[PDB]
Amino acid sequence: EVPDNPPNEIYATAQQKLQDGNWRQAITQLEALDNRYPFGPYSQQVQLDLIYAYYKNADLPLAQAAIDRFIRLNPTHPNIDYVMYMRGLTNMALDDSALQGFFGVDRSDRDPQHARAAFSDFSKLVRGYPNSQYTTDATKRLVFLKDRLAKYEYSVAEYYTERGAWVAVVNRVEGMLRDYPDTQATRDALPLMENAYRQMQMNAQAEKVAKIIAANSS
Amino acid sequence: VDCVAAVVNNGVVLESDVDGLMQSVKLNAAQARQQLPDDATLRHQIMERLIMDQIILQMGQKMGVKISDEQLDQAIANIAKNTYRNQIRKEMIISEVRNNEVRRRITILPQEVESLTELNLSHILIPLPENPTSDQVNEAESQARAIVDQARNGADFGKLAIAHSADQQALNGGQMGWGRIQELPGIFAQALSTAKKGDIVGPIRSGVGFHILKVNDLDRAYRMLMNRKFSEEAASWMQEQRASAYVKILS
Amino acid sequence: VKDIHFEGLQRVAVGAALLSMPVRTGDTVNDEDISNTIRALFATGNFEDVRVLRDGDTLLVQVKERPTIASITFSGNKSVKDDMLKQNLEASGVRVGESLDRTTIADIEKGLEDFYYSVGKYSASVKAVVTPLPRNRVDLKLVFQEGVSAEIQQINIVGNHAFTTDELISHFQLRDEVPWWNVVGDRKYQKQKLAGDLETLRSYYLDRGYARFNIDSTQVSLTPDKKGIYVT
Amino acid sequence: RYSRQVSGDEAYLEAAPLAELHAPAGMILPVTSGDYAIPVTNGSGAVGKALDIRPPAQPLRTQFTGDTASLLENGRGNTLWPQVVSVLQAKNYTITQRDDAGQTLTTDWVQWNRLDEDEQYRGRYQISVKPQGYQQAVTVKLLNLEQAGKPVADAASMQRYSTEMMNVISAGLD
Amino acid sequence: LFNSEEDVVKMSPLPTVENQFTPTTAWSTSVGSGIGNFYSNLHPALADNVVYAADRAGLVKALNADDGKEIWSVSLAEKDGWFSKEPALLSGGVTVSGGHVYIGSEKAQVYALNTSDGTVAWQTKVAGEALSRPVVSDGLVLIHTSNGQLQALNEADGAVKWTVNLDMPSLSLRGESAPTTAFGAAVVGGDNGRVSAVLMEQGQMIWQQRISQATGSTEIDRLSDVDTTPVVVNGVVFALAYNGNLTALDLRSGQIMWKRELGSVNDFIVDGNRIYLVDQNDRVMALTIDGGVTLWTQSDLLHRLLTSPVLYNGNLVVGDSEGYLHWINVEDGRFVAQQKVDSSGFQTEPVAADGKLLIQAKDGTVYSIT
Repeated sequence: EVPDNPPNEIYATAQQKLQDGNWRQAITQLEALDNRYPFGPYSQQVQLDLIYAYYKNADLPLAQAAIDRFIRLNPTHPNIDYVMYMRGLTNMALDDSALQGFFGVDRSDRDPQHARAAFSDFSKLVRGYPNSQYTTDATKRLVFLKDRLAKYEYSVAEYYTERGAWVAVVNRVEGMLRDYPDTQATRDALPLMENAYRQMQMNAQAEKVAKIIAANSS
Repeated sequence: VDCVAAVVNNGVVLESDVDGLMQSVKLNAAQARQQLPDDATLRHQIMERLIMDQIILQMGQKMGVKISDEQLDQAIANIAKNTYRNQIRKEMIISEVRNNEVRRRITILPQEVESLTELNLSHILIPLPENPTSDQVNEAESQARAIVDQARNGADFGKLAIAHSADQQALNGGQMGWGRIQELPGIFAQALSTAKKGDIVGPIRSGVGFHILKVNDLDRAYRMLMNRKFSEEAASWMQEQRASAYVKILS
Repeated sequence: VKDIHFEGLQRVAVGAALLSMPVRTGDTVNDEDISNTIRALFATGNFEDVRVLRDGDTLLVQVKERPTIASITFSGNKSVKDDMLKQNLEASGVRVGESLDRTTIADIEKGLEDFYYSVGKYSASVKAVVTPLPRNRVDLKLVFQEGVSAEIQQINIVGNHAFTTDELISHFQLRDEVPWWNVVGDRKYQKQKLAGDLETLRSYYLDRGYARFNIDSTQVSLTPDKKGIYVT
Repeated sequence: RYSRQVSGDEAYLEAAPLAELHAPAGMILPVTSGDYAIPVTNGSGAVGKALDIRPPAQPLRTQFTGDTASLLENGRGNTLWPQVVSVLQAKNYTITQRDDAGQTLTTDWVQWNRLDEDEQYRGRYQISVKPQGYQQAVTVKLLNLEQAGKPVADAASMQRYSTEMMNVISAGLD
Repeated sequence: LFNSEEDVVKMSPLPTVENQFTPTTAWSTSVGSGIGNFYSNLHPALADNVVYAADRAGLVKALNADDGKEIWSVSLAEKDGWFSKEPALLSGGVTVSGGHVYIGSEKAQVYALNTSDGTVAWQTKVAGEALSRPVVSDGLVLIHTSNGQLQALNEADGAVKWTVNLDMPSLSLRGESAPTTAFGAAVVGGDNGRVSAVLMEQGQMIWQQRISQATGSTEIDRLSDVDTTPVVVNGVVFALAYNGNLTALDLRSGQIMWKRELGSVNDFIVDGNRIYLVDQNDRVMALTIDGGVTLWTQSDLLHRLLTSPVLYNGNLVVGDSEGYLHWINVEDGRFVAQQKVDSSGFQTEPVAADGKLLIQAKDGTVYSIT
């Protein structure tokens, strides 16, 4: 298929096809020259290009594989902040269906396992590299993820209120308080806690949570 | 133009070394009155000698613990009555590993299980591999018959010994000095019974190859047996080592 | 020394080539020294043919470059997958993109023979084909010959005075014979199936109150033909 | 465009700020795990579609420390400057205003980078003054203000690109 | 049927015939069916001008020599088990002693029969399934089972006089080794790779020697078991392993003299000073006994699945899986004749007790070659 050509022109056509925007043959030639010469000086830049290519075409599992490979081979590459940011970005964008956003139903109570991992990745980036090019975007996205997780937690607690399993709702809102005592979801869910304590007539703490709610009413 | 004459595993077979070998053998023949054979197959014989030297050198030089040199100086001083000195040491280190490795392979029982004159004789070896790859034994027998007949007819001996032999002593005519009937391999009792000084002795069958023997002349038991034993097991070991090797001609 | 330069350095760093050999510039040149440095050229083994040639003008050295693998293919592997063979050669330091060690070819072949030793193909032969490529590269053809694999001749349970042998063999997984009118399985012995079959047999006796029953031993025997397998 | 921006979703920018929960008198708030804890950092980061999601250009003596392009051990380092002049006269066909040779200081003019990606022509001037740092005759480029589309924009990402154009070519031929 | 699913294996071509003198089949007398594609050592016996043979089915034939006359036959199949028609499954090579015959089965039962009448002497249970031919000596008989237990049975009536335990590795070959007797001592080779000399009449083991190569390139295969029958002559014992070490030593617990890297499972023949054998990979080698050095080697045929060679009237004779039978000159390994005698094939070792040669066809009947 693709002839064994010097790395010079194969990389040159890689760059110019990528600049064109055609991505199928772009990833094809990138993987070809990556397999052929896993020793050249291109390797760092080849893989940094290939991760971007996999992300843009939405081949996300393969992007995650390649990004794990890259992190493994050079854990202290001088410009690893970009690849960590891309890790977080792919992981977050994998949590979209592109049809429930058409109809406007909010995916705040679906499977929140990709959101958590994206949060961990963004947090790791902001911890390690607070002086790089990807700080403010990371903070904004990370706030968004925190609010989404809070929304999911409130969804589960609200359902257990409808069912009437008050120990479960007590524990869930307590976990809310310990883990996300900063979002709007917990502020809305405190009344569920007071209702729960009033249900089993453990009201002695119901007035305590009543003060908790009332103090920050405004 | 000291190029590489052959490809031999890791090392190389060069041209200056074969030049030195030819020079040494020819000057020794000039001194020792040995006939100077025509350099038609002498080139290839010296090349084969150097190739087997390199292979036996790779098997053992990388291992063992070299050798001292003051004893070499003393020995060469006794034998008297920086290019030259280089080959003097290599033949000791190559024989050291050779002398050692052959002893490791062969085990010795006490001599008393074996119960209890000196003759000059030459030897010629026809290299036959583990199995006749090209049925060499078929031609080997024809060549052996022809050469033993020519030995009877009255041809000179240095030429015949040099011609197409294979062992290390072959360069100097293959003479083994003085041996008695019990230092020679266990296959020549009948040959020494049916021999005389200067007459024909038929070629003998063996795994390594046929052997042409010409009668050039006419505590102890341990060396009595050790000589002949050493002979056969060293010959078999060198043949096997050569066979399991990768050598490519370059020219 | 006036001028030094090497041929065939398509991939070779000149610095390494000069640093490996002893003489660099400004030393006496005679036959023994040049021969010694020629030997030192092959010291790394990264060459296939380097030589010195007689000239009255300065110095010149001829060098031939070791080929580097471009690809590997495994034609003839009917019953196995190419990717596992690729991993096997990966482990053996025969990763694609390395100098083709012609010395090791027999070892590579023998290692693949030991690889088929696992599956059960014992009379197999593997051959290597070396195709040079432009830029002085090499491609490898791995020709596999899986001749005939092991076959179970007969399963022989010995020592029993309650159940016939066939009534017991009928409920194993491995078979010694199959009906001529039906093709649903083969006699392909596997090391794992033995333990499962022994468990099955132990259950078969012990479920009907043969509590003391136990295995004396098991025996797997190969005929010196690599086609017959006997089990006792 | 689909070339230099994040995926099309942009609804996270309007994220409601976090209002920390006050503790009423007489009781306190439970312990925080800290697994989901947000730190504070410096701003001035491109957000939304403004952020340039494009793999960085690794130079291929290849100095990559920002504007630092001081490539230096070859004893023929002087002739590299006319060898660079070969790149100027030919190759890019660019020229230098004050190209000293004995001082080995070349003032190459502003170029015009345009390689797809809807990229406005970029005018980058470098200080091609050749030093002798830690080696034989070194060569250096020290960039300055770069015009591009705007009057002059000197974002951190673009500076890596502008230096790269010369870094790729100069290492490419010389 | 499955041979079509697989590509044909490689086999060496047949050499030239040049049949200098042509013997023929003296008589094609029939002995039941053959053993077929089952690996067993069930060669017939020559005794006082009659022959004794058997088949896996259980039929046992006593036949007149010099002609294909069938003196009598006995159906020794199982007639008392679960169905009274069970397969006899006989594998142990026949043995003759006095007027009695000993036969072994792959069913842990050894059968003694009385000659000249077809009468059954007795039956005996032996540990493990018997595969090695019985050896009779000193009013006793010895059997090597494929379980690791050498066993002795009283000749007169049959009784477990003693046993000796042997070690067995996991994936050994067939434990088909027949011990030989000398001066009250029985010498044998087990599948462990170590030969053993044992004092008779109590089971006291005398000495054991290790005869094997290194651990090989791997653990898979590279088997080191010994099954060929050790040969004692001039008070000297020869043994030979699978990968192989030609181990010759002195009978009086004496130690090895020399070792060589040759292995086989087919028996060798020692005559005068010469050793003659066919090894694994089926090459035929002749050596000496003073030092055991190789005299000559022949590999014209390779992997042809030969038999144990047998001397005959001055030259060696070897069978083939194809049914070819080759005469090898004592000197030079030159051929003498190639006999396409049977199409079924030759598997079991021959017998040359007298000037008459008898050989069993693996899937057919016995044949007498002149």
